[PDB]
Amino acid sequence: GSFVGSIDQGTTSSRFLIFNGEGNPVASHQIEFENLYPKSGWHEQDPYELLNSVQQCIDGAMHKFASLGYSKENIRAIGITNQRETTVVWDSVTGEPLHNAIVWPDTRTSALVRELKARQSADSLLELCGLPLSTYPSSVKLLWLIQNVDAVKQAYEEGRLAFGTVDSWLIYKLNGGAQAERPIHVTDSTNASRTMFMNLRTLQYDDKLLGFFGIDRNKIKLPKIVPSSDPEAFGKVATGALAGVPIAGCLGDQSSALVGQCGFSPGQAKNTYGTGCFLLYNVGTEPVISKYGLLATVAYDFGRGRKPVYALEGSIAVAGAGITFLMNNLGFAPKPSEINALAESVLDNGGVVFVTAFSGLFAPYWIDDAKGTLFGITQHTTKGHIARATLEATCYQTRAILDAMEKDSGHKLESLAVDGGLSASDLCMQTQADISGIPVDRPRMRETTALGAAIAAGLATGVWRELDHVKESIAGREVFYPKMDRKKAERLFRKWEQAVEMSRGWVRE
Amino acid sequence: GSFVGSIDQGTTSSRFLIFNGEGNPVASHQIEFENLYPKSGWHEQDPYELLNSVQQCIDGAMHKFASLGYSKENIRAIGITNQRETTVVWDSVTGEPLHNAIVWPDTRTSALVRELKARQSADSLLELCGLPLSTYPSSVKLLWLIQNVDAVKQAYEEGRLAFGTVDSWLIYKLNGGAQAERPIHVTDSTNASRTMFMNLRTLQYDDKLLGFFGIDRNKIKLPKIVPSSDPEAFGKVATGALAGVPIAGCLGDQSSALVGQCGFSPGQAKNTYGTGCFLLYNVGTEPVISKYGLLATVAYDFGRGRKPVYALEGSIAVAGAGITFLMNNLGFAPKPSEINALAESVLDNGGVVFVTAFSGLFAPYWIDDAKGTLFGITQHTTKGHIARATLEATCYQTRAILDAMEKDSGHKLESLAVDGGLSASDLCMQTQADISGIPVDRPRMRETTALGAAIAAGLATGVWRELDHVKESIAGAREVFYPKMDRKKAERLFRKWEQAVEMSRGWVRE
Repeated sequence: GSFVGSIDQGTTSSRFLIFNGEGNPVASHQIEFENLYPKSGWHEQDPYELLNSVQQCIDGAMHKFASLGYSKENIRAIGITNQRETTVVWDSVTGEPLHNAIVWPDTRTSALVRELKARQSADSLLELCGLPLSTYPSSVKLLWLIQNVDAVKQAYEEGRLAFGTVDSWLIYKLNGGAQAERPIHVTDSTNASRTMFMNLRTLQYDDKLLGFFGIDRNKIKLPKIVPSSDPEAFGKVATGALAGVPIAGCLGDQSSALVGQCGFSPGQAKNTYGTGCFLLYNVGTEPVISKYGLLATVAYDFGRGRKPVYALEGSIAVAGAGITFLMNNLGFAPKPSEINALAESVLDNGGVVFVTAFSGLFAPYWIDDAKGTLFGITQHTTKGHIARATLEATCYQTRAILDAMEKDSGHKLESLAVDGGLSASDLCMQTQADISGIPVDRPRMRETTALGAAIAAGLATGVWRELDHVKESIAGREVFYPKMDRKKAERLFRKWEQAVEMSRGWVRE
Repeated sequence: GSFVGSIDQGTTSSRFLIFNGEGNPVASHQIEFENLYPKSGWHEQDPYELLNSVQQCIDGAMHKFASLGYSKENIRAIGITNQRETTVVWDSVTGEPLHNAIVWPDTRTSALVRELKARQSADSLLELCGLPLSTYPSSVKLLWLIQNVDAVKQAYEEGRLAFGTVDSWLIYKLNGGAQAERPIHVTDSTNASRTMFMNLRTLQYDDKLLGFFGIDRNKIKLPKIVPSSDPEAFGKVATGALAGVPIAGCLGDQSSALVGQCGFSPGQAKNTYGTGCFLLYNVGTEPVISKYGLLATVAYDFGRGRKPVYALEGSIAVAGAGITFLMNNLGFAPKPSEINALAESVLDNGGVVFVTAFSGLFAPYWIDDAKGTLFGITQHTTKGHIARATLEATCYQTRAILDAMEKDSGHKLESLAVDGGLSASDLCMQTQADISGIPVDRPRMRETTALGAAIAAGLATGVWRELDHVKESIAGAREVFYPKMDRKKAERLFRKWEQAVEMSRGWVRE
């Protein structure tokens, strides 16, 4: 086959895309599924809601694939990319879930996180797995379920509990789950580096990480850790429109976006804009443990005599959310297109600085007692100035994270690719280039995340032979270049840093 | 004669009102006049623009007075109240102005005040006149004119330069000016305490004050300082619809407001809401020199048989301006009415605090390197919350100033009366009561400033015999807002305000 498919299983969305050898999607289908919020801070999904949405997107895309004269014979393989950390538990014997998936934003584990941080050896986990303790990793979600949901506890104690991130669950069921010969219970190194069970350097489950959380290896069934690109580890789709088509790629969704942007060299970074931001920074074959609260994770692992590549990761809470705040909360304008117009309406920020720390500031500032704080207001401040400061806020924090990634890794920032929500704003992307002093590359093929999984599967099956082949095949309103004098750029950043400094201490108990 | 007229000459508008014995206006007329802004920071008025606007208001109001069947035969006297500091210079022989009036917000004296602040003896001015050096007092404006307007240079050196605040210019001209027999060149104690020429304790021109600025008393003609209520010192209207009616009252406008609210006892205070705020605090018969940058001024001086009364004054730059900012700059709503509505749409400030320091903060903070700074924003913050915070900002600053006046004077806060612009917001004033822990009196008759000058003229001429007669006559939407909030919540919200203020200083760099 000449085409490659890509399952993109998201937090709010599932979709299937079929790419050609030049990385362009020829057929696609997207479905918004149900998310469940039982309590405040609780976030759950029916595991079958994830699967069935994927399956319908597969069917939907292949009907339009048929309308252009192709069949599953034309697809050489498919890759999977998925929301990370989201924790799924099922019965190893039946393959049926024992509880709804706990989605990555779920906060029901705070108390447990507090307890675990006080435990002995909690100091050592960052160095082992790349991540600190928080509500996010799958380790604490799974531990919570074992201690609070009893169908899970007894499954565990009886040796029939299976754990999986959403990739593992989808691969397991798409291969036929329990009912099938050679059942596939696997996860790729990227997804696996998000749990806190995997030694980041060896890419193997570590007994000291598993021991810290109290999960017994020979009682629970963990997914075998395999490369993100492999022609046989992931099995094949058992039934349906893709019956018999191999799965050959598997990547956590943020890693997939880095791959889709061809960020294959150290110093190459990406930012995905949504309600917030996820930033990843290729740091090469050698892992880096951050000194500024960045996450150390696997960028991609392509097996074939390939040394796995690592990344540093940072996040921003308020990006697109800031635009939503200007539209709905303040009534500046009803659509984001017009917020950008307001920002372009004025020459500069009018001295305005908006520290958008709605829920505090994360890496590298780590300021939890700040709230949204707007500086520089006068009688002559207008909506346009505030709109600019809102866009500038994300670029300032983006630079702050990229700068921290530079000092941690010692690899000079070489490029920044962007995709999703705010990346469409020409003004803010230009501002990012100006502030950071680096070109901002924005592809007009907008399905970068899905493209990453296609590349992984395509490499496993020879659609592309090397990453150099990938970049030039994919290569064949796209790049913003620094145009601001660097003195003005440093001035603007220093008053950002200052606004931040004055924002700390606002929330007193 | 049983009615009393009032000339209210303001910064943008003049007005003439006729009050009855109970303090209600029976006829009124207002005219917006022309203000000139030649340079950035320069504010001028044609002195005849203010005189004729007054004359037109008099004509307009008297026609309405005639519609009710009355004439000047029914008006016992009139009083004047005026924008303060606004400086007028005219020629002593001809009575015509030698330059445009420099109005109080004018900033052309920045340089001159910078040098004067560096002159030795400058440290002594506040203790003598109650004011510090700044762009506002008449002293720096007059000195500037003599040093930069050669027509006034020559008039001074020729001994034919006359100086006057707006009150003295109007009284002078309404009496006949140069041509009249018994020409009147006077100013009341309040307007005179805004000059920096007057010793505040003696209410006499002081040679040390005049000497500091280089003004020679035997070469310029200074207006004779007279009481704010006097049956003869102000003369009479020479011409027109009120020909022959005596002038018997004269008060600086913010002093007039305090009088109109009947703030005659120590601890009684008033706030006048406009684009900003003007607060005066009655401190009794002996002046108080502030330790918090407040101004020591004459509250009112009702002449023979009465000891002059003094006051502490503070100001807030942004009050109604904050509501304008929400409507025009942010598009929250097109009318002030509906900004209140949004603020009432929410239960509280949502954790929001708006340090409305667009031009820094004045008394008691004195922070020049802050700007407008909004705190406590989240995804759940709404226009209503920010509206509340904007109203609350004026209440927090109002309390801050009243707190300073208490510590300066040692007189417990007894009363707070309110008038003008933002005082119409039921929510803003209820909040003021909550934050300050005292009832807030809001009169239904909303021409409080003009009534102050009527009271002075009425007292001078026996329309009212004593100040308790005044209080009794006058006190005879809502009127009074009482504290509803628990004291602890009020202190918590103030300390949050103080915190926000403290975190906004240092924004501007130099």
